[PDB]
Amino acid sequence: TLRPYLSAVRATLQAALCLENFSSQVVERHNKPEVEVRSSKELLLQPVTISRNEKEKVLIEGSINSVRVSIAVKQADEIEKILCHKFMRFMMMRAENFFILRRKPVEGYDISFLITNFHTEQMYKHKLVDFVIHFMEEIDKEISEMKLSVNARARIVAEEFLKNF
Amino acid sequence: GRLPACVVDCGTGYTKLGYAGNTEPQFIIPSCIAIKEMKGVDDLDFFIGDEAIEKPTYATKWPIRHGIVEDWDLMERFMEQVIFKYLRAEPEDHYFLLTEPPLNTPENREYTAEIMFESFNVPGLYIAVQAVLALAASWTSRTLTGTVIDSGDGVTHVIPVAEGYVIGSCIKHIPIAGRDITYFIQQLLRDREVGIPPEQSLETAKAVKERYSYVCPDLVKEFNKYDTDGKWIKQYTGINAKKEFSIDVGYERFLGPEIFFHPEFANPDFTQPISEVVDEVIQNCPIDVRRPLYKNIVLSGGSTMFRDFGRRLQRDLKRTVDARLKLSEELSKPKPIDVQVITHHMQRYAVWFGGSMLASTPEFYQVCHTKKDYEEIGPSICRHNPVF
Amino acid sequence: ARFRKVDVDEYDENKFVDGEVDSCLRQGNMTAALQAALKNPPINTKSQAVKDRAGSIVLKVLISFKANDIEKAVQSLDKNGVDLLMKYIYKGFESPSSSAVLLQWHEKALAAGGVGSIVRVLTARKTV
Amino acid sequence: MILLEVNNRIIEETLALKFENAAAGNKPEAVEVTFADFDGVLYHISNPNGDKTKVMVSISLKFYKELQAHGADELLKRVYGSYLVNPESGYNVSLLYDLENLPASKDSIVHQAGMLKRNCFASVFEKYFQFQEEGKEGENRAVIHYRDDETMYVESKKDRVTVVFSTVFKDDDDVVIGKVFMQEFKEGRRASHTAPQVLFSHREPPGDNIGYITFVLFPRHTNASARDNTINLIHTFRDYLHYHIKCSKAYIHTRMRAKTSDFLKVLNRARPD
Amino acid sequence: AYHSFLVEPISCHAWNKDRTQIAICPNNHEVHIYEKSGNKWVQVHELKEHNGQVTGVDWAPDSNRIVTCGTDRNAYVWTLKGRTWKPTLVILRINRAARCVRWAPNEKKFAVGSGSRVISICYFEQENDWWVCKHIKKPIRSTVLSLDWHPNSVLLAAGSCDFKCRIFSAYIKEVEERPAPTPWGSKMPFGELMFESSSSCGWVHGVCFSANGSRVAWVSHDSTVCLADADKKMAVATLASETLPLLAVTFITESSLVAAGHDCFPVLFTYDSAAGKLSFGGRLDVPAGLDSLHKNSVSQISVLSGGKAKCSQFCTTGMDGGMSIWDVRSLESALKDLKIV
Amino acid sequence: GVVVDSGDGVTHICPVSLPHLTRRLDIAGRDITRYLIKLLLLRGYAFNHSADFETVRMIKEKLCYVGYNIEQEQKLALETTVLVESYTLPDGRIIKVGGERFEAPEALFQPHLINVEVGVAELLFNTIQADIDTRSEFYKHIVLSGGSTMYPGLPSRLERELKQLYLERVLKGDVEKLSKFKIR
Amino acid sequence: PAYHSSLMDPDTKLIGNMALLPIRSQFKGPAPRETKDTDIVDEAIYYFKANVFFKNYEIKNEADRTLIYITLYISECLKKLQKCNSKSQGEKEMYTLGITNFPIPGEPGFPLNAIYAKPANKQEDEVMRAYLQQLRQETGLRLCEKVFDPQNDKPSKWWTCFVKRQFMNKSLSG
Ligand SMILES: Nc1ncnc2c1ncn2[C@@H]1O[C@H](COP(=O)(O)OP(=O)(O)O)[C@@H](O)[C@H]1O
Ligand SMILES: Nc1ncnc2c1ncn2[C@@H]1O[C@H](COP(=O)(O)OP(=O)(O)O)[C@@H](O)[C@H]1O
Ligand SMILES: [Ca+2]
Repeated sequence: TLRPYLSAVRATLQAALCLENFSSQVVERHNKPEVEVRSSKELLLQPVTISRNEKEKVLIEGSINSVRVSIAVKQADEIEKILCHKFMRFMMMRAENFFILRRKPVEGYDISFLITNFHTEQMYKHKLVDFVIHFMEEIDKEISEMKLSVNARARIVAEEFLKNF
Repeated sequence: GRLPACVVDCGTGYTKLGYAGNTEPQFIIPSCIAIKEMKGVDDLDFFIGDEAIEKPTYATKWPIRHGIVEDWDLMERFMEQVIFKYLRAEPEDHYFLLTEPPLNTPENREYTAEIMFESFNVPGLYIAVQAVLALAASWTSRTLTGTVIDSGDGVTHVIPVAEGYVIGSCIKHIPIAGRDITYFIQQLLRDREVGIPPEQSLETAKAVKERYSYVCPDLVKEFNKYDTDGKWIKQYTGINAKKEFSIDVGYERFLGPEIFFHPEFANPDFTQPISEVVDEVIQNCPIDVRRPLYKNIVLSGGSTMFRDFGRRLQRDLKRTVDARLKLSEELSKPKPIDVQVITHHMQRYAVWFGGSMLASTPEFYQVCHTKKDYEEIGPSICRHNPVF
Repeated sequence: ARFRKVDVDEYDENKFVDGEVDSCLRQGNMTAALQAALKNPPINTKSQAVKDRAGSIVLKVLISFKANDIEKAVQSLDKNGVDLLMKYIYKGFESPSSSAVLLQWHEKALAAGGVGSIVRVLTARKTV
Repeated sequence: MILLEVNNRIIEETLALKFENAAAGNKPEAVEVTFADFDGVLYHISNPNGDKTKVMVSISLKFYKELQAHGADELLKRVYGSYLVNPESGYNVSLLYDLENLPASKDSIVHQAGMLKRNCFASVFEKYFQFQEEGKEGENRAVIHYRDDETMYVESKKDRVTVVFSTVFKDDDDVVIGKVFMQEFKEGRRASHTAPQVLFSHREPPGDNIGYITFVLFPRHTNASARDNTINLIHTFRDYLHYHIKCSKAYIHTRMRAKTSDFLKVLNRARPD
Repeated sequence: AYHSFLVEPISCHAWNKDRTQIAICPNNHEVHIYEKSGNKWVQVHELKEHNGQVTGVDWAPDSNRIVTCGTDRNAYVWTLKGRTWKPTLVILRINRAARCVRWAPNEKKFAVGSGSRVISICYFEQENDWWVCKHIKKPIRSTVLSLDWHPNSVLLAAGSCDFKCRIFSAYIKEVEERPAPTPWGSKMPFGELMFESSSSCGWVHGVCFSANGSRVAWVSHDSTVCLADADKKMAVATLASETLPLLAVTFITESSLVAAGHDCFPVLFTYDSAAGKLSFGGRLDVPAGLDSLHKNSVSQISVLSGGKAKCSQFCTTGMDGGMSIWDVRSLESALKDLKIV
Repeated sequence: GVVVDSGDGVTHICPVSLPHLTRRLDIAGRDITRYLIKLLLLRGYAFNHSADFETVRMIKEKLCYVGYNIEQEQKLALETTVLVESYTLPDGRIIKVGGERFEAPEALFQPHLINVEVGVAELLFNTIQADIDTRSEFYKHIVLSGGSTMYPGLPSRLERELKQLYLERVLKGDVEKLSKFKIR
Repeated sequence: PAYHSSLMDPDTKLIGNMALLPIRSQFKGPAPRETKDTDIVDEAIYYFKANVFFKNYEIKNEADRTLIYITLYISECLKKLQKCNSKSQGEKEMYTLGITNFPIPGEPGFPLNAIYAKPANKQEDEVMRAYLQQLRQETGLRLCEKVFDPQNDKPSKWWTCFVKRQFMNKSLSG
């Protein structure tokens, strides 16, 4: 059920990343990501969701010049839950070097993206659609690696101590 | 609290660490970590300080490059042992005072905080600017305004400080530091003394630099004293790693620190005499702050320790500055300028000393960003650290 | 502050303002059930009630489907049909319980209706 | 470094420098050092009355009366002897070395000085290991508050000795990484059957952030020949655990630093250049 | 035939009468004019004046005049005086960025659409020696994205973000006179709403009038192309695409449209006058990880020669900073299945 | 008509002229640059108020602007990194500026921010509110003058502020519509 | 900084642009006799150890040009001296070395022709030539009672250490 989901997510990130520059209609000489300020109802598309199951899903919000993407990551148990939360927080702090990350997640999600017309301008939008998918994949992996890395040391550290008594 | 804060000055060649209130550091170790070169617990397999310098089965790394942290995975582990192996402090029980190099970015301060609050759970943190601490350390000889000539092993800085804050736009780097004075004395020796174990060339050199070198007022008159009353030539003896080799120590004694004033001697691309560099920096600062900056030229660093270093520097800076005032009067009556170079006992570790003194006061706990604030506002709070 | 807590923009005049299935189904004639459900969609009703009511009937038919029977069905609908379907598929995605089969229906409709069947879901002002 | 050391490096290097210069017949340096150790331990080395020929080492443990109701003084006296002196105001134990009166091998007293804190704890264990070695049962359980909000309970029985730690994990996440290490301890015997038995219990004794750890020591651990070592480990455990939980997160970082890095390479390959 | 001027978007473009020079805004506040020397392109000019990003460029063929509008809310009519162009400020009387501008075929006026939800019709008065403008507001409720003049220089089709395509009357009596009746209507006072589409979805990114102006077509974000016939009662023929939105469109014959956009390649659409139905017979670009000539969204398209009745060549500029020249005939060969009309 | 003129030293508001109704604001060009420096500090950038003034002023002039709805602008800076712009200092170093691009100029509407005791918005309102035969003509003839008025979005801000003030101190309910006035 | 010559009188004669200064010498040459106890060869040899480390030398007097010449020549001597076994052996090699024909201002092989004026006519050339050979011998000799220790066969290591260093990075053998 993984590839089916990532296929349905990809195609929606395809339709959604069709942006263009757009000067503010509300404010003089201003320019803002419409999906964020929502000050002009007609410029906002229909929010849509693509869910894999009752837990993992994605929210794609589009506007004439910006797309906001919110991923709900898989957290099988407590250990993954905190590892995930510590990993997303970690990247969000670096959102400035990540240029397409939202400093905070949309309430209800684990991570969020803010892709503006400027990004799709200086980055092959198809390659960006690949990133979001590449991303969703890699986080589930890295979380699994961290998980095993914790246990891998919990064992050595528990044997190292008991072997000495 | 009943427990003192932790104070850490991570220099590029030496890290001064200890508890606050103490006049001296509890440890001063080479800023290096040795590693294997990860599954299980390989990350925990490392050593630091001298222990890490020559581990047969390990590679020596130096995280702190040019004063700025180049490797954050390494700089974090170094902290792991600094805390659990040397200070033996439970980081969750002590506030920590870390130093930072001038021009260190805000992002970096956030990385440092991330490490301290996320990995070790410290209750409070304060990232102090080295130059300022160096100034407060001088109160030992008050104000936070003055010129701070800092020199260690990597390179030297001339940092103008106005009321607790550095004048970023007016700093200047000088391509001469401890490391250079050693390489120079090393050549001097290679061309005159025989019997010095190639693989112990630098070893010997550094020994002479700290043990015998000093700064003289005039070269010819110095060169003369030696050639005359050759009660100036000292002998040094070490062990060939196992027979003994003996050498005479001469000219290098005053020729080493000399390169600071006459850079062109060792360095081909730099020539400005430190005395001038200070002059230039103060000149580039606000007309209204210069005199003050001139009255409080403070030294800080293992490479300022040399005998008379402050006397020669001050003398040279007066000649430069006075001569300048002469041309004006001539050209046309400017009140003379008081150039004073302050030197105290706490100089070798001036920065850590200040951090140690300052972290014992109560106002320290008031300016520290607390863990709670870290959690409720985010790592940004560590971008600015109230000077006091 | 006070006088600022009021949103003058809200009042700015230059703003913008806009059984049968159970039969064929309970008889195994799946395809007919589909089209049957895709009929007169509540596209214009104010009540979420009825809107949600419809997608349920529609949803109830996508579940009652046999993996291999999907494509055939999809390909029996005109383009405007794949489109309304596609809108319903996304409706489904907002009620996990099914989400594995909708990922299939999706995949079929995407092959028939094209990525623009989606574009049209995103841009619809009057929707299911 | 996987196991935490037991000796305190500052006491050892401070004292070592003093003794060296003493033996070299050099004029003594005044000394004044305030430092800490784990579990809110506060030390103070100094020259009593400004007498530079005298170096005092003092340790202050908020939970000292407790260790004192369990053999503390008697043990300390046996260990240090004449070095022991009346505790300096604000401290519980004080060692005093006379720079003009050290032994031929300064390394035995130095090592022991470096273990002042370990030696303050030792007696509570030696006491009970002795209860089991003699059969004395029904003896009251020792209660040490080695921390403001953490406690250690010692008990002896017919065949074993049990130590329980009531430790706390401030960070809600640390409780989770903790549970991992703990589970692996509970299973340590699948690799050393003669090793001590470890039991765990969360939020509940045998708060969401309180956990109970239990080590069961059989005669092969608490006997005269193993006694000392067993103590070096057991009394440091609580800091061992918390040390590895933190180091653990430090590893999770280098991982995230590496991952994040990679992501930013992919994203910049998206650039038309 | 592709050429890259820069890797950053080419907001807009215009060609002189001979198709000898081209005016482009490189995602800049400026307008660089280029020209061909043998087979290379040389920057022969630079128009620095706007203080925002130039959103539209139009070049009056005969009176060799260039007009530009920007986000600085301004608009300048550029005149050639020897070896340099001179910018003349035109007041649009708006408080939002301008978005597009086009000279009427008679070159006596020019229209500017903007974020002020209004079109500004401008013409020069040789009595007061300056440019004045009149607005067309109702019923526009949002930003005006695109414009195209009818061959009569009165009717103007306008596309905007309120999801509509409209044809207004931009009749100025002080610069032209009573437009002969059209199939679009008889009464044509200033600003008169002659036609408005009925769709409520997708921003009309592009609009276009047929060679004779009896048909107007538009491409929307709801990923569809449309055409209305003044001869068939303004009967609109829609066609839904299975691909991404089209941003630009133009007729190349009376019954054919050529459009491009977010898919990054030009497609062909034909109109069945009889059946009153549109048909996609497109994709003219038959072969970064793209198989199209442009590596990003194509935002503009223009007829290079042949007019809109029998176009022989057309141009495309997009967000990849590239401009393309297409030979209608060279495409008909390379594709033995292609239609056209 | 009324003339709002904010330069480097002080900001004026002049009905037209009539000395009696004129008013001056103690916050203009330098005040903002100054406030900017203070902000770039809590950010981690140490700019000496004397030595780097000229520099920071160029920053202000290039990246600073007037937020329309501050609540809106604050969320942007806190939740996303779209406001962030890089600025290169003379010594080569590069710094980043975001939320402070609009916080600095905000002082014109909120003087207390820079510890000055109503804000050019409320000042303009009052100036006019206090001839009735000339009010409507003023409101529809406000002209900005000065270097410190070239902030992107400034006009829009005034208009929103005045509208908020008009609805509260002249009415209470919604009868705005006819409340016409363009600050062109 | 670098040490300058203070033997420049208002009445001093110049062979070229160098300063034709008096010297305590018995060797023959255009060298004016000297009354004062310190001659230019003195000054050169006094400041040599401090000047050789310099890379930049500002010329203030034509006297400096003479100082510089001697200073650079000393380096050429030490090259020789280094490799000999007795004060006497040294004095020999020095007459010889001071006799060899080194390049003068204006010739390829002479460093600093950008700071040394060339002899304007054949006479000057012959005069400058003899002066520059005079200096060379008065220095080379006078330089032997310095380099050797009262314990002969000893080229004082405190003089043989500058053999690899070049004043202003210039060599007369360059
Ligand atoms: N007595 C001394 N005289 C001159 N240099 C010294 C002396 N003692 C130490 N040094 C030099 O000081 C430098 C280290 O000083 P330090 O303040 O630690 O600099 P840093 O913090 O960058 O490592 C080394 O070059 C060391 O050789
Ligand atoms: N584009 C701009 N946006 C905001 N402030 C600006 C801008 N340009 C200039 N300023 C500021 O406006 C002031 C200069 O305006 P000016 O009319 O010259 O004042 P004055 O006549 O008193 O010198 C300075 O504070 C300058 O930094
Ligand atoms: Ca330092």
